[PDB]
Amino acid sequence: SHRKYEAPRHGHLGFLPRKRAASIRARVKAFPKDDRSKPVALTSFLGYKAGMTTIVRDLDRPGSKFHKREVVEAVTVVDTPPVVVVGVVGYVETPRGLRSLTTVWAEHLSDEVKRRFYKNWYKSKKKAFTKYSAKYAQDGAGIERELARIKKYASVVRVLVHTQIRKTPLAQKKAHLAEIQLNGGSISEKVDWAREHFEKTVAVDSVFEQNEMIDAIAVTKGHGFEGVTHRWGTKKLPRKTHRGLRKVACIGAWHPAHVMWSVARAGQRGYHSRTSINHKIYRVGKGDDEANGATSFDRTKKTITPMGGFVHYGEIKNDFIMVKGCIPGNRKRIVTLRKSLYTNTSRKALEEVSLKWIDTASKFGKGRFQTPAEKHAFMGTLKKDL
Amino acid sequence: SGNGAQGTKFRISLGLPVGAIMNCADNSGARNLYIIAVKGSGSRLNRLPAASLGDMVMATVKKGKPELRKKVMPAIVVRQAKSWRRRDGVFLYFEDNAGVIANPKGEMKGSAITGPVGKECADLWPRVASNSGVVV
Amino acid sequence: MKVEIDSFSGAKIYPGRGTLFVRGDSKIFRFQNSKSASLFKQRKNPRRIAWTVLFRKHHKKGITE
RNA sequence: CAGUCAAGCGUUCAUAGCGACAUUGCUUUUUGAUUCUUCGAUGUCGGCUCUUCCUAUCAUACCGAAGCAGAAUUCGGUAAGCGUUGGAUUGUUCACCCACUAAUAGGGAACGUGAGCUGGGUUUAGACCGUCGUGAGACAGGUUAGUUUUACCCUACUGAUGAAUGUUACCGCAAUAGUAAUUGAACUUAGUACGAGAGGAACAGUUCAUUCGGAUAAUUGGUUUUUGCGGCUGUCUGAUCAGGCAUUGCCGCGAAGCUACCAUCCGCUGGAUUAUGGCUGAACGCCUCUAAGUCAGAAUCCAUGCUAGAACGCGGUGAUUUC
RNA sequence: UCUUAAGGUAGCCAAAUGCCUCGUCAUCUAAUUAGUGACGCGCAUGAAUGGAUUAACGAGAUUCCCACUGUCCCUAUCUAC
RNA sequence: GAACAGCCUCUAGUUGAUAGAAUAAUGUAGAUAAGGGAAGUCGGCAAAAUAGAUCCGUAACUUCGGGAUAAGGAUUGGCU
Repeated sequence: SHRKYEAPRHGHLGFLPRKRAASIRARVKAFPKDDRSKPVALTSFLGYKAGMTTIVRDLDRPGSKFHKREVVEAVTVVDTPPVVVVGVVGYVETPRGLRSLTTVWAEHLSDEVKRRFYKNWYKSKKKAFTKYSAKYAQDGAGIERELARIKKYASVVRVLVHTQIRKTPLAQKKAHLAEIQLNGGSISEKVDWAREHFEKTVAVDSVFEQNEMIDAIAVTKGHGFEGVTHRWGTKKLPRKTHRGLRKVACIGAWHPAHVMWSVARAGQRGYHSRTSINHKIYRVGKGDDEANGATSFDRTKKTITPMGGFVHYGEIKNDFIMVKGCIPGNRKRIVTLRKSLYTNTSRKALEEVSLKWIDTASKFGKGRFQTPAEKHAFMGTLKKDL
Repeated sequence: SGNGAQGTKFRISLGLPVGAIMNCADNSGARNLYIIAVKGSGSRLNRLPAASLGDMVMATVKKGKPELRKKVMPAIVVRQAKSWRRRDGVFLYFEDNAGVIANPKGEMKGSAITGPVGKECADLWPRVASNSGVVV
Repeated sequence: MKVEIDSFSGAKIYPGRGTLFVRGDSKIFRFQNSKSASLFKQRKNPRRIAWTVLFRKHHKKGITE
């Protein structure tokens, strides 16, 4: 018979299987649509989620009942040292999809990227790309021919980049390597851009800009095996329940004589690849200066890094991006920032954002001060201060 | 409530589900208002309709002069006592939950407010603001 | 934005941080955090709580400012 | 539950909406009829929980017809994509009220679902009452108290490894499978269109909000074995200092971690179509949206997106074992 | 008038006893097949097959109110095994 | 401390219960939780709240014996 009272199903059927991601780094599933008129440009960047913080900004929403007033927003700060492009691969369109034709790497490969290629790096001969550089290490030995192959074929061109895990405060020492599509100019222009940018850094201030909606691709925080109540949000069974109440009572009817795929079951929670869209860049800042967290109103010389550093992460002395809201994945995790797949106005994507003040108080407790100078001024002299 | 609701309100954290008794902040002769339903509430199984600050609810007088008792009247919540977050990030709360009797349009039966009134409720209902002394 | 003074501990309250309480007397009390809020609701005197600015002023402590 | 015919009702104006007499069916959500399976047992009502399916569509999308003026409404088409609530009483299915709402539509899945729960009722043994019996006792008559057992096996499902295309590593493709967003209010349009007046709509717009979903912990709130700091009681360590014990002794704060529509962020646009309205245009020298051809067009479908990645589907790339 | 041996008296009642029945009126609630009070042509109450009442008492059976609370909105977190 | 209550200790006795590895889901036992306060449920089932002692005060009804710790309130430490 029918349910006595109707109710929406628990959970989303388009996000299963709720299994662990194939890798810690979440790849961009779909790159933005190619346009040949626009100049060759990276469609993505690789950053490291540093943490979260608070900003104050004047809301400019012409028509809201509370417009032109200060608002407090939560932002995510990601540490984005300039990604080193080395290598470029080509993709020919076939009745079977995009097929990789060839990949051409550069002369010098970084120790971090070779560590990425290795597993037991310390007990190894470090023999990687040696004969590749021997094929290379000339002016026109054999790499220009592969370049010509990618020009004559390979309707899609994807550059290969790796992160600066040494520049970031992580204890990883192993670079993250990914592909970024070039969505400008002809195939010849894409290959020329890739070759000129071979073996060098690309900056996120050049990739993205302020007041832009982007997509964060990341693997969510892992939570291990989980029951139905927190995995899917099902009801808790009453107090007087034999052999357990954190369970789904009925897992199926008599017929079909099988547990159905749509029934909520206990299993792995978290550590899923996710692509969140429409995240507004609130700031693209650099660490080659102080006053990163300083605005035109606060004008107090301070970096983005809170007092005592970002909790569990450290310092952001590199280039960084603060986007609005939350993004998938926890701190110390590699995230992929992709350009938006569509152009929407919505009176929310074109809204120019001018920050007033960025919360730099300690996140390691109920921090009261934003700078050590302010803390010292408030507290006066202490016993430890001579 | 339609014609009487002057504008929209941002999401205020719900703190008064059905069955809650709040103080009566006007001089209509009622002492407490018991919430039986909330206008504009959604439909989810097992979920109680919950009132927030500035919300219009259906209420009954459980303590007060007998003319208001044993019948249903519209009411407006003026104090929540459950912390809610404003746009400027401030989490504020009151000492008690309190509301005022009113007609379906929004006109109060009383002529004065005893105590403070939330800014959201005052902005939603001008007459409540007019009869309110302190608006926070 | 503007900073505030905790109604109990006398500390600058930055936007987003802290909480606000409205008594029946329509008096605004801004608390920097749950510690100050809990002390105030327990009705402890700031002049007798040792780490409060009111205590320091009452005891003439830190007069170098 | 749905058709057909049309005597009539609809202020003259059969079928806008109904429709007598009659008649044709469909339906296995009613109750009968039957006794085919089960009496070396298929756990029996209701509720809770959870998933899916049907359409005979209550609401939402787009339309056609009114005795459609406007505003509500009524009839019907595509249409099950998406929702269909909170309670008083009753064990209740069903009911009947209070309300909210866009709506509070009808059903199936062994009258879905007891090794999922509960046991209120039926449905053993105790007991009371009323009637019936001379009695023992009977009563789909009322009342009260009345053990709800087992999964570690196989499969199904949820996750997790894993041998074997020379090994190993990195970066990928995408067959297939799934898929998701939903509804309302307010301001303007506008006291305008319409209307004798009462009354009184739609917006291409702007701001919010129910409902659902995926994340996240900057902030707020919650949690405390941080037994981190402090306080307190009883006792013990001769006194202090410092501690032990009291299922974590109790109390106040309490970081970190986890977590809450109790907090915050985010949730895409293109094509092809149904109904329907049209173009050209015959059959049928006229007419005709149709016969050929063709335009627009739905919450529909398929893609763009999103999740998994075939462990027997693949590509490119680095290295590939001196005594 | 029929009629029995007498024809239910005092009391009580939709009562643990009333089928119809969720009886009718009032109250309790916003809403009550529940509860209480009242009414009795009472299917089929009733006087030691004891009737009515009753202070105190009850791990007896129902209703309401105050307090209180994770029973619930709507779940979250901690410890030991 | 009112107490062969509970809690700690002296004499005496034992240190016996298969062990090891920071513990996932669901359990068993023990607990907290913002706002609401029975809206849950057949039903306040289970938990919570109350609680000792000294003062103040204590209703209907009653078989005058009770009800009664009715209901409600206030104090409680240490030191001299």
